[PDB]
Amino acid sequence: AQLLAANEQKFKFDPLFLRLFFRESYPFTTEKVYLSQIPGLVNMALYVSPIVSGEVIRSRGGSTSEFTPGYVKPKHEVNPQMTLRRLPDEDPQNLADPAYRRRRIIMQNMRDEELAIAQVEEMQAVSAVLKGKYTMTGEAFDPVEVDMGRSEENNITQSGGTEWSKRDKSTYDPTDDIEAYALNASGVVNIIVFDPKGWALFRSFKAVKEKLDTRRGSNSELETAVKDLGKAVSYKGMYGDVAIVVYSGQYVENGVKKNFLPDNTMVLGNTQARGLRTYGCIQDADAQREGINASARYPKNWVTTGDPAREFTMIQSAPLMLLADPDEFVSVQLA
Amino acid sequence: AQLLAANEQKFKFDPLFLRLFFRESYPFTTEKVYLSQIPGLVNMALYVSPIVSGEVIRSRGGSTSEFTPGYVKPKHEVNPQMTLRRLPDEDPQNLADPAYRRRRIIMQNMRDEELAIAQVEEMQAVSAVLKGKYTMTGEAFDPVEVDMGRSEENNITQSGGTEWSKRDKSTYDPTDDIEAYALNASGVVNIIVFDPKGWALFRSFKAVKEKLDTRRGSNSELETAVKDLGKAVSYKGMYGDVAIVVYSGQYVENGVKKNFLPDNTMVLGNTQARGLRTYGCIQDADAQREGINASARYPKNWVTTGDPAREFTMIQSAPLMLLADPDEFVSVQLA
Amino acid sequence: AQLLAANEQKFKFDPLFLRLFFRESYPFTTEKVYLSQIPGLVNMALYVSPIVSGEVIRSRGGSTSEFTPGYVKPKHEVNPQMTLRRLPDEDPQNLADPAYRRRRIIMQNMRDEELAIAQVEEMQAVSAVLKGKYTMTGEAFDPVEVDMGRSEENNITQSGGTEWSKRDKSTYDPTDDIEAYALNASGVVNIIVFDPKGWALFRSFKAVKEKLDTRRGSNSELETAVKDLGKAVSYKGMYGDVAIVVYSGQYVENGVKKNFLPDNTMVLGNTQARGLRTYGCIQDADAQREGINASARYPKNWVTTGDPAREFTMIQSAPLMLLADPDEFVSVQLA
Amino acid sequence: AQLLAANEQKFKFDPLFLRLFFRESYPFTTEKVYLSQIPGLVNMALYVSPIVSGEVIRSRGGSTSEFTPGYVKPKHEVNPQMTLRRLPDEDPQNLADPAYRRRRIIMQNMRDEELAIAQVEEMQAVSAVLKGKYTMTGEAFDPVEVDMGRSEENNITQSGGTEWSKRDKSTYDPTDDIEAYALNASGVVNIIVFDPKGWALFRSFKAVKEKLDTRRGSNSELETAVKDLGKAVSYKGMYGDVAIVVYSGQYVENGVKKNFLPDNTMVLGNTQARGLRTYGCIQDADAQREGINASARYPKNWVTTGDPAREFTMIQSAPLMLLADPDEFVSVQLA
Repeated sequence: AQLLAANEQKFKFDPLFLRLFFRESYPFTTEKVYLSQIPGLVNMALYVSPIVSGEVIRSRGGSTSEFTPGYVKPKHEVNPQMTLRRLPDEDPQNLADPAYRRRRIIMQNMRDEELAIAQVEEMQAVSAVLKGKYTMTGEAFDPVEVDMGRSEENNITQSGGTEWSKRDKSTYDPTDDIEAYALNASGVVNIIVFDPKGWALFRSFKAVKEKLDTRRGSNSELETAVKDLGKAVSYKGMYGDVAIVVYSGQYVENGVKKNFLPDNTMVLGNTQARGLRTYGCIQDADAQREGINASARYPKNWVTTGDPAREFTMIQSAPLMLLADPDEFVSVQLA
Repeated sequence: AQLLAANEQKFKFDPLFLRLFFRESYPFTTEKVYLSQIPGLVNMALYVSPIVSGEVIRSRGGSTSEFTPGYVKPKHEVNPQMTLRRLPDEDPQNLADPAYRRRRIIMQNMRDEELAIAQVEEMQAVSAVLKGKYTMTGEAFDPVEVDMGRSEENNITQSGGTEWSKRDKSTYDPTDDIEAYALNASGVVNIIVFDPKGWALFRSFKAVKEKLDTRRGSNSELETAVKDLGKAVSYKGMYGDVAIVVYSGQYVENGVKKNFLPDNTMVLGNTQARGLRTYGCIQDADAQREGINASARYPKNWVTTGDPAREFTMIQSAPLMLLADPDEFVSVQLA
Repeated sequence: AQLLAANEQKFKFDPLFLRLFFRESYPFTTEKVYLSQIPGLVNMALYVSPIVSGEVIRSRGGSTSEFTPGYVKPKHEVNPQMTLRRLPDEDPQNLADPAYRRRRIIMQNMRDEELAIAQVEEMQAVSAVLKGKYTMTGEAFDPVEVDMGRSEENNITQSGGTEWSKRDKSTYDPTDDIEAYALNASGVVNIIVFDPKGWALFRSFKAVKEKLDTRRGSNSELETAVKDLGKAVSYKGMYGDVAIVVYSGQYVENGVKKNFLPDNTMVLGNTQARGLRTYGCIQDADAQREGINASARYPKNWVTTGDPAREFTMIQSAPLMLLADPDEFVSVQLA
Repeated sequence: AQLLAANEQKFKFDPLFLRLFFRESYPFTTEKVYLSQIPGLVNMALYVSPIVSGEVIRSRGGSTSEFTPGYVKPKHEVNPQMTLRRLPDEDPQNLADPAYRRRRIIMQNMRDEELAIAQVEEMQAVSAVLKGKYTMTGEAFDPVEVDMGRSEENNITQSGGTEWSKRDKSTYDPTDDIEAYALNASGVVNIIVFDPKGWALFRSFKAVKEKLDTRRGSNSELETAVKDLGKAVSYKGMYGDVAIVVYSGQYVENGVKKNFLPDNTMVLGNTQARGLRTYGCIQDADAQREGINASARYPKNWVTTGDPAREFTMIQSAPLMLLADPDEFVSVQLA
């Protein structure tokens, strides 16, 4: 089999949601997840007298600090009969050799599984911060639930009483509503991510159009993040002070492609949230043997024999995408 | 006779279907096509507990997996009498040289080849997503049928009771019908590309002409494909949760021109639908001598004697365009 | 006289009707034009057996292929007695040199004369696409008609029925007319070039002025060439998916300026429509000595004797501007 | 322990007040602070005939001097159970070394307290321009009052018969009121920074927005100073010759957050009001041995034994934020 040095990818293609909010990462050197080792938040400076005395600042993790990592393994085989993807500038001559055949099919595999698992971290992250509730299920795996701690005030539903659809599209101005929903944000909002369907009814108001900024985009280096993964990510401009973005992310279910977000559901928050990327240990003999259990991903390959006389490649991971303050976002359930 | 390295075209102008749905390309080293050897989709990551070895991710093959490749292979003469388009001020002195003249004309002939063989791919693709049913038959070749796997739910007719022509252009709203049609689409729908005439009656609906968003700065990099194929693709604007495109493309048979699409039709579809570009082996006696059996196209310069004492240039290929999920679209014929 | 190589102009300033639609040039070595010699159209494909050899495909499509090239030859004398535009700070004493001044005026004489033949090409193009016929008559030259093949269903007059004049400029939407004239286009329309006063009444329409996307630097790249020769061409901007421009240039007759277009006229065209820049031959024995019988423009310098005791400079060329499709554009007589 | 020179911070993160009002800094070489040692302001010329030497100008400044600064001092442990944040593209090979990990942890700590220290002089300035009174209290602190010399008209609250909340939200013009507030400013008013909840009331008047120039780019230098504080500060627009800022930064007490400003409050001043940044001696026996008694901050690292057997990192300073003219700002408590 190919050795562990066969990890030559160094590509950062996380679709817009591991990049805007959870920029950091905290691998663990323990099987569970403890918030005690999390640095947490800074505190005051505590006015005190001169050198007469002095006391130590000690940072707690709160009360609940136990979590179960979302450990998972995708498996692939290296059957040297699979049809190779017709990449451009690819000579069939140096493809006839089975040596290149194998080393390319294994790598194409490698990519498709981190793509799948990356879809998975994004799915769990959006599940966590879409309403503050979060869950962990799967066949051949015990069901697990996790409470982020979101306040009831940050899950407003538009359907109740005053919707957005049955108002006048020419006079009803949504600045009042967006400000009334951004006041209870525990922080000034600057990212106003929309959904492909919900954006239409929001933009339908003509009062929106004129005030909208569209001159090339003038927010920040966020444009660089947007134009890279521009397929499911669309950028319009400025709402006068804040960024207007529509996310149309997709994930592959058993056999159906499904949107990342429910249609008429909006997210409101900051561009600099504090989001956790905790990981569990790599519960296997070899990684412990090289002591690399504290990592995001683990590739490894072998040839197993006897009943399955075939060769297999694994990726192991254990995410628990987490947010420090669930209340720096509000979920608008539009209708 | 000129060598096999006379294939310098680098023209990537597939007309709107190989580039939007059929981004996935696959040659074979075998005569026929075997559906089992396509890697297929990648499922989510389905979760497993870290106590048991996981389940092997395998591409599940369908009931029918063996079809007949679409061998098509035209040629042309290279009589050094053909006129030349005047390249701008590249030393017209060499135009007198027949050696440079034939060398110039061969690229033009091969470009004619490429544009001619592009059309068979797109007429196969349009048949695929208009019916999921495909017939490849012609003179000096046996009839061939490919049943892609479409269901009847994706071929509903506007003539089934109430028709848009048999409605009111002023008060009736066709949107509800649009979501009704997209219901049995087996996934996300964001392109409902119309016919050149099939939209003129659609736009007559009053609700349409304000609900459509004709403003620029539209959905995504999608519109760049419009700037490439600017001869037959118009982008009418945004319809909310879906884009609107009108395609007036035409293919040219022996002497006359014909539209690709019927007069009143539309398709319920996704921009992420995966399309297969499988290519059969080059059944050329020479080709096997160089191990070039696996490719997309195949040129050759050759000299004929005795009865047709001229020399020719040849292009051979075998497109058998296929779709992963035929039922991802819904073909509504309008009335 | 001067060397024949003294032709250093290379400052192509074709007035937007040779750089928009007539990018393709086709000089001949035959004194007449043979339209069947131009490649033109080539048909789709055939389904052939992989074994039996396919038949050669020929290049037909043109039946009438005979026309008379547009020969014109202006000329000028070189007497060193004119008044010269004193360029900034280059000639302290060089103005005294007769040869230097002679070469300067010869260069200036050329720079002056190419404008005349540019005007001829421009009127050829506009006479082609404003009414679909062509007439070619000049004193000391025979009259001759050129038939493009334009159908009358591209020469609709707005006066027919209810024109824009007896129409509301605040409530009525002229777009309905726009598609009411764009259906018979044989290709997607994105050029709607207007006349100054013709667009003036068009601009009066309200629906235009809220739909007129005037924002500069549009996604269209035609304006990159527009600012070059902007002396007589404006750029209105976008009208959704289409590009609106106004042209108001004038050709100089023997003593005055004259607008190319009749006041109330407008056009419908596609951004990449194919137009022919075919040129006739140089029926000059002196030119034919060097085998320059196939060229674009031909200079000459030579000293006259006996009756007009002077020195002359010849510029001779035979443009016979043609189109791939005569009915592709639609010319509507505004009202 | 670590050397004192290990002070690799180089970060300028002053929260909107030390970076705009208190640019000048004046450390003290004595334990207490004497206000009378500020440089002060200078008279006109003392016009004099050029025959006799004049009197020497001496600037003293203020009368009261005997103030005493607060002596906060954060101290922290470096217990190597710290789960290090996984730096991107960092090799886990260095993760093995305890020394590298310890150095990383201490550098993370230094940032931790440098965020912990900025807040105290932040609300020092907040209290400075809120009423001009400054009370500093706390356990083991001997609370001290500080009188900056403010008048009462600098603290007018809108509490009369008519308030911004209980009048017309359409016809009332807030200008006359804002100049009524800014007339007694002892200078040109330039900053009208808002508390977001108060701004919610302010923007309710439309007469704001038909004159609100919220163009991107405040003055081309304010954004050069405020973009770094992307979490707490926001810039609205121009009210003509003046700027509008909304600040919602929060200082966190032992367990919860709290906003710096009182909710329905706003303040008026100028961008050039000079503010003192006086600091005091660092009463560290080591500091006297290294001659650094006069400084802003002081790092330290040492290894204790026996009772708290650990090793600790230490910071201590003496902030007594001051403004030259307390009356240069007026505080309106909105209602």
